[PDB]
Amino acid sequence: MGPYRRLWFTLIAVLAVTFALLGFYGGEVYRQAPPIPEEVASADGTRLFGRDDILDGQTAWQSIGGMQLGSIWGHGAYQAPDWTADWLHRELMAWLDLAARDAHGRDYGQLDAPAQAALREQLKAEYRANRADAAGGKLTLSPRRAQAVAQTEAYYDQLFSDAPALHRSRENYAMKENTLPDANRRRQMTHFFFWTAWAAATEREGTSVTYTNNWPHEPLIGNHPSSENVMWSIISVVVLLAGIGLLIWAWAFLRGKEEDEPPAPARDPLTTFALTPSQRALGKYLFLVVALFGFQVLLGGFTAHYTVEGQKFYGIDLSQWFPYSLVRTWHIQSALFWIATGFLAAGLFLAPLINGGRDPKYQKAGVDILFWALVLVVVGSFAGNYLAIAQIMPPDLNFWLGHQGYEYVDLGRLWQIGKFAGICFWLVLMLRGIVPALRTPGGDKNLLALLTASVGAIGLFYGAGFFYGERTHLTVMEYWRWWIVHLWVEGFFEVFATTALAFIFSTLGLVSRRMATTASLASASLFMLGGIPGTFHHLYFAGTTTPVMAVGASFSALEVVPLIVLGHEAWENWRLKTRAPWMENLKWPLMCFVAVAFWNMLGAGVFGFMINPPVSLYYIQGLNTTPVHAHAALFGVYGFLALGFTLLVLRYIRPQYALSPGLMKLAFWGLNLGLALMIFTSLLPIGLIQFHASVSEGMWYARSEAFMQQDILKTLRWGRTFGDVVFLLGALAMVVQVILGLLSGKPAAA
Amino acid sequence: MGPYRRLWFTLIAVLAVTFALLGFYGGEVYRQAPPIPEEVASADGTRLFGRDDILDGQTAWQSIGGMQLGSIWGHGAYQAPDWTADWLHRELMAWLDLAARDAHGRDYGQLDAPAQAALREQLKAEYRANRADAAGGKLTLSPRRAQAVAQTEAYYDQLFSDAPALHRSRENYAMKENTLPDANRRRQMTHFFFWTAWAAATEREGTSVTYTNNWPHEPLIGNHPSSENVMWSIISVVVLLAGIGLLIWAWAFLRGKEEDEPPAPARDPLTTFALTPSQRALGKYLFLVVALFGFQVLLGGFTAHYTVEGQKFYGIDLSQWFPYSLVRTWHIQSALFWIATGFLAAGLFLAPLINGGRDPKYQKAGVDILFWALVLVVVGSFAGNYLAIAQIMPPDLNFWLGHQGYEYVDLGRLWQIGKFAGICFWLVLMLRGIVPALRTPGGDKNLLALLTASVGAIGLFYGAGFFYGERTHLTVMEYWRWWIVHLWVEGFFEVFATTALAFIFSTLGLVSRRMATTASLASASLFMLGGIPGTFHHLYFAGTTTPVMAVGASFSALEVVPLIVLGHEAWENWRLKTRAPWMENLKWPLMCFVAVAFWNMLGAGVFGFMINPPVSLYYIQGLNTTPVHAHAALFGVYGFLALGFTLLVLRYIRPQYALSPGLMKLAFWGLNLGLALMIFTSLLPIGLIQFHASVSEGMWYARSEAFMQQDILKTLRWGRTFGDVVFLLGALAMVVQVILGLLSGKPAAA
Ligand code: HEM
Ligand code: HEM
Ligand code: HEM
Ligand code: HEM
Ligand SMILES: CCCCCCCCCCS[C@@H]1O[C@H](CO)[C@@H](O[C@H]2O[C@H](CO)[C@@H](O)[C@H](O)[C@H]2O)[C@H](O)[C@H]1O
Ligand SMILES: CCCCCCCCCCS[C@@H]1O[C@H](CO)[C@@H](O[C@H]2O[C@H](CO)[C@@H](O)[C@H](O)[C@H]2O)[C@H](O)[C@H]1O
Ligand SMILES: COC1=C(OC)C(=O)C(CC=C(C)C)=C(C)C1=O
Ligand SMILES: COC1=C(OC)C(=O)C(CC=C(C)C)=C(C)C1=O
Ligand SMILES: [Ca+2]
Ligand SMILES: [Ca+2]
Ligand SMILES: [Fe+3]
Ligand SMILES: [Fe+3]
Repeated sequence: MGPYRRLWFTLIAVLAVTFALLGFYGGEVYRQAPPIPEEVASADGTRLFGRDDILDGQTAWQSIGGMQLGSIWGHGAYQAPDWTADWLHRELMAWLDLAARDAHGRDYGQLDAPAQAALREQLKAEYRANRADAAGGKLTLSPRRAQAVAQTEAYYDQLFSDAPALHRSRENYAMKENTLPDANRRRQMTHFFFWTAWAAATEREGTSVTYTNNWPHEPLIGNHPSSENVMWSIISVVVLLAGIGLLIWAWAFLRGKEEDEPPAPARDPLTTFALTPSQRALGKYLFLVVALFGFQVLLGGFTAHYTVEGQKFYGIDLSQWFPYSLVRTWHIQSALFWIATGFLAAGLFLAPLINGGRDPKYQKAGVDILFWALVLVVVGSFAGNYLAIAQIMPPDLNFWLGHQGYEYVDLGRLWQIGKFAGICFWLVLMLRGIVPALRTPGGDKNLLALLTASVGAIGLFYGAGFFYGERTHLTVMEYWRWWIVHLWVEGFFEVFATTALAFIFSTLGLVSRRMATTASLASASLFMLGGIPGTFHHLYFAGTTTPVMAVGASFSALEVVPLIVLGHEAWENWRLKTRAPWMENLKWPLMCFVAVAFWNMLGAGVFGFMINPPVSLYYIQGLNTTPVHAHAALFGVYGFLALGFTLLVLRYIRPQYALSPGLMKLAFWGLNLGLALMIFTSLLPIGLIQFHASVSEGMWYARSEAFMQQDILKTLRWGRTFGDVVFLLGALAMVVQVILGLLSGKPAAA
Repeated sequence: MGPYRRLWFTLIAVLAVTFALLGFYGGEVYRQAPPIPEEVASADGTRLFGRDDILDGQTAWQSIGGMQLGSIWGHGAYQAPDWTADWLHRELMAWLDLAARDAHGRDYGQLDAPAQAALREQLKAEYRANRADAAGGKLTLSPRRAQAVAQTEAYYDQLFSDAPALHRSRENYAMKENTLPDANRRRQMTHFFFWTAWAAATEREGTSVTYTNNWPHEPLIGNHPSSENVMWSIISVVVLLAGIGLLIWAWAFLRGKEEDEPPAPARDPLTTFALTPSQRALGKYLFLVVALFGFQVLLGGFTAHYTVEGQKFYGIDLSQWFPYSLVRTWHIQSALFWIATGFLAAGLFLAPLINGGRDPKYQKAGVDILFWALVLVVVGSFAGNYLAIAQIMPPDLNFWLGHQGYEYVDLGRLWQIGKFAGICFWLVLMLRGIVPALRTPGGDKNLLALLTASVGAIGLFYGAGFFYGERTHLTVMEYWRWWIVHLWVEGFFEVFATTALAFIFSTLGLVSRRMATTASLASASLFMLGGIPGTFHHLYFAGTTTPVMAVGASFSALEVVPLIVLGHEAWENWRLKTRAPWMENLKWPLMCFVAVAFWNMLGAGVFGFMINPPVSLYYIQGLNTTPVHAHAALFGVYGFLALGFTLLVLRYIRPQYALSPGLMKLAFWGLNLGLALMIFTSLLPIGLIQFHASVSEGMWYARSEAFMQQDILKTLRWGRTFGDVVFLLGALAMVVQVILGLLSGKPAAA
């Protein structure tokens, strides 16, 4: 250790305290998870279904793409409805039509507002009070509810079949015809849908708050944000602004003038080390990064196609094979794979450069095995998803081989274990290069310690996804899944990137190593403080209680703090272009890392915070504001990191290859301005129109085909094409650029 | 001009565009102001009251302290209810009791939720649809409403009298017994109360939105934030975070390295110029600053006393003479006077130092006349308010001599003209010192131009308060009043301060003058951009339409941007302590200006933004979050500025007088930590408990005696005493310190 004990003990302290909050409120997530009533029975006494049928329905839902086909509890895809909200609304409306007929022999819609208000009050009384027995033993539905449920089951049985009545709906929902062709599976699935709506609509014992924290916004049962949601929402903003103001104050006042900026080396240091065999073995990883990235981008276009034409594509019904659910899955899964691969490549490039520019024994071996391991996992998983969504996949294999139905962990459990083994194997290849450099009785090993930590965090924190299986409770799946998607990606990828950059720039002699170790420990602490408990900003409405929402709100506020100030970091890293004339070769990677800062600030920070205070998210969860954020944050940050890192590794593994300034201006500006156009001209306007709808009418309405198929939204969804094309141009330029680079040095190992 | 053309044209552009938005949406504020129906009649045809009675009631309300005694449309004092919300709730509940009796011969409270829901639906139908005729000609009340109104009039007739039934309420409301002793005036006043509740509860023609933008939160008539409110609220946060992120990005990338830091002079430059006669004439202004400040602080304690014991003070009923309404008025009015005087003194100290350390002819004259002019205005206004609140003041003199009843412009119109004439006269004394320095055919006159602009902005933008008279529509009063309180204080005082500091530090040779002119033009643009349209964040619910709320929300978001980054500015100004050994003499003033930055960030920025997005404010307007902000922002920023400036002028006009490091550590830390304790241990917890109540039940409930008199709130109101005392200690230390200073070397503290 040495001059960074404080920054270390602060990181450890942040980790300790944060994983306390995450792990403790993890016990409260498990405990307060909406019961799955062993038995759902009508009051008349007839057994409707039970746990096993709700869970069987979870698996059927999984098998069809789960969260890749609309949403549950506001998690998943956005073209189909939130099934919970849609179900809730359809069941409550069915109930109200039965209520209204019983009491007035007119339908609810036919009644005067006062009759309607009284019905709504009886609906609310019934639905909100409809807890299962103690031990979540038996849920009795009133016969009206049992009936509402029966006729809501009927509706979804038709929607998820080939039933021509609901063809327009499937088109509008980018559902393939016969999404879920087994009638039993569809029935079971409706049980699952029921259960989520039920949870959504049932107050927790001795609360005014549903198991989903009154999610979704369903005025009919007085699902409105809790007052606590509203509390923590205001607190989050204060936490955020306090946090920024104090961070800037701390930084302004606790820098200490800063010193030690030696002249940059004469020669790029990283060009002094000869490419190890395992470093030249990364061309194919760079290929895979751009291949998957280009694939991914096309899959977004394919996905985006279905949001404007749910089924045909020049009159061939592509949805039979490549439905929205599949291409959305692939779109997301491919994003992860190519981003991960960028990072994995970045790391593997560094590993042998960390043990003094020499390969650990069998590092080229491992770098080639790891590569095919990843391609296997990608092809297998993708095939698995195809087969899951095609409904070829035996239901009882679906979760292993098919589609977990959980967004970002969609790949079958087998492939997920493959991916984990891959990433663990990469942990070994990294540590093969980093352990010697740690065990060498030498100088400042603190950046490298932070890196090996980062590397082990990547290495192992993807195994958080094995704490849920197929029939695990959504709330528990949700808990663990957001370890992966939020903690492992948005946290441990960040720190590994930031640490690997700090390490590269320090190694390049652009930054002292003190300045790097210090910068990257302080960053670690900054990101992890908000990051780690910020996992909960995904679990507000996932069957979780208000504490989870408090932690999530407040700590997600803290997570924005370091993002919003990234203007300064960005400039610090961009400054490095001028430190040495050879930094012109790292121009583009450096432009990426500035785009990372930019999008971290805007995408992750601004658009993450837009949707983060429970009260905002309460309404906008599962609206187009998420994909705004998701695009801006995942691509803008980790995509540009991965590409930046791609271009960096390319700079070194094709050291004579000069990037085309034109191609890279197109690649870089196409991506940046494509991404801004997608967000600002399509996704964000839509998310806001939907936010309006969600707030005005309810979540069901914001997600509803009638609403989603209105002309403004059709035009805004069509207008996405501009940004999508500007972006595909950029992505194409980037893909070509890297391909040309790779083809400029042995075209037959890529 | 010269190297600052861009920064100038940007300031002019910001001013142009901003005063466009303010002046344009000012036409929309006038046009969309809730009608005052010429006639209010029962449907049965009986004339209840009219315009003249509502306006007469406005004057009666004014006469009793207006906004210094609870709130109208969430503007005013917080110990009494919001009368609009309280009235609305009492009338709607009365209506519901009449409804419930008509239909069920039980009271609303006695009915089942469904009956209650149906009644609420009929209430909502009636109240929301209850527009006046076209031309705001006649408002017909349903006889039930006419009755609800009659029995709500009765309640307030009793509350505002000596009626022993409502004694506990008056105590809880810090209302004096016989607050409004004329029965007619009270009746008229209830008409006014009615009208505000009516506006609050009536949808605008062809909207779902009341004249007050559904304010207050009154679930009974589906007064909930508009979807637009909710829209602009999310946009504001995005505008804010985008704004910070981009500002930091712009700053990070568009600084240009920065150069020209000459060695600080050897001798304090300002000690080289001999004190002009008009500068020594400022001791008494410094006295008045601390006298009013100490008075003000005691008045806060007196005010705070009434929030825990509405009437007695060791068993003598002080409320007969010095009721909460009076001492709150004085508390606020004194704040303005001593803060203004700080600035006016600061300016007058600079005036002769700007025309080369020599007094314009008759500057000592003017500085003495201006002083007694201010003391006259302070004593007269204060006497006026006493007499208004005592109800001695003839009602028809009340608005001229008494109490305008509008917060921060409470002083009678005469005194307000006095204050304006004073500030205009100060404009002349400033320009007496600044015009020569501008007309001298010389070098860089751009800071001094920005200063003379700032000075003219102070000089004239207080005359915005003469665009409303006594019987002016609240919405129009509100429009103009917030020019004064928000624009003139929170905008033109800021820029004058910042410019006068830039000017002082530049004159001291601590900053280039380029760096000053540049810093202070960029600041001007930054503050004015958000500041000026941010006036509207006061008018969201004041009878204004959604555009006003959009502008207000978005531009108030922009106004936070420069505040949150002030950590950096603060450090830049604090840096100056080290530039010259003689800056030890300006240590404390510099500590003030850092406290200004701190509180600008936290008080104005964090706590201003806490309460700023229409959706937050919708619920928290008139809750203890405002006084948190108001204390932290007005004292923390302008109070410390004024005191900073006080200590600075003291440093020079008592140039041999050394400040007591102990006294000033107590003064400074007592104020800072007193202010933090007041906010964090009392006001903020309360505001949040009330926010909870406001969101859960409605504004009426959050402001209601039952709620406000709960034990937690009693304890939190009592616990204020800690911070109040720590603060009074600080203030006392500061007052003594300045007194001792003034009493040193020829004692001149008039
Ligand atoms: C032309 C480029 C792109 C297009 C047209 C596109 C389109 C889409 C579409 C249509 C969706 C689904 C919205 C829905 O659920 O109905 C989506 C989701 C997503 N896209 Fe993209 N995409 C593009 C690029 C990218 C890139 C480059 C990344 C990351 C590398 C990415 C990551 C994602 C993610 C993570 C989701 C899931 C978002 C969420 O659930 O909020 N996309 N995209
Ligand atoms: C680079 C950093 C980040 C990345 C890569 C990232 C990525 C994502 C992605 C892909 C999603 C969509 C997840 C889903 O479909 O269910 C998401 C959702 C979300 N993110 Fe981020 N994020 C980042 C930072 C942040 C920050 C800083 C915040 C808030 C402070 C935040 C808050 C959220 C919230 C609240 C959601 C949920 C939206 C919803 O449930 O519909 N994220 N994030
Ligand atoms: C010991 C010090 C202080 C105490 C105990 C105190 C107390 C109070 C109280 C009790 C209120 C009225 C809350 C209500 O409406 O019921 C109030 C309002 C106010 N105080 Fe103070 N005060 C203090 C210091 C100051 C100082 C130093 C300033 C400015 C120089 C100031 C400015 C104000 C303002 C502007 C209001 C009106 C606030 C609003 O309506 O939101 N106070 N104060
Ligand atoms: C130093 C700068 C500022 C000062 C001196 C200041 C002062 C005040 C004062 C004294 C109040 C209470 C007014 C009243 O009683 O009706 C107030 C209210 C308010 N301020 Fe500020 N303020 C400042 C900056 C800001 C900022 C930066 C924001 C938001 C971006 C803001 C937003 C508000 C809002 C929304 C209210 C209304 C609260 C309510 O109506 O109950 N202010 N300000
Ligand atoms: C500052 C951060 C900004 C983001 C966080 C703000 C989140 C917004 C809070 C939403 S309040 C929401 O508004 C709703 C309507 O606008 C209101 O709900 C009601 O209103 C309907 C009128 O259309 C009414 O018919 C329904 O009974 C009901 O849905 C209510 O304000 C709440 O749901
Ligand atoms: C960033 C800061 C955000 C500030 C804006 C705050 C957001 C306001 C949205 C709250 S919606 C509002 O909440 C109220 C309760 O919290 C709701 O109350 C209602 O339903 C509740 C039972 O479900 C209960 O309180 C009452 O029975 C009933 O009046 C209210 O209708 C709802 O719109
Ligand atoms: C409007 O929906 C869309 C398509 O189908 C109609 C596309 O094919 C395309 C074409 C471009 C790509 C990225 C495949 C885009 C952009 C798209 O979003
Ligand atoms: C001592 O008791 C109290 C008062 O009178 C009842 C106050 O004046 C005040 C104000 C504080 C001072 C300086 C006594 C508060 C808050 C209080 O609790
Ligand atoms: Ca999703
Ligand atoms: Ca007030
Ligand atoms: Fe997240
Ligand atoms: Fe304001």
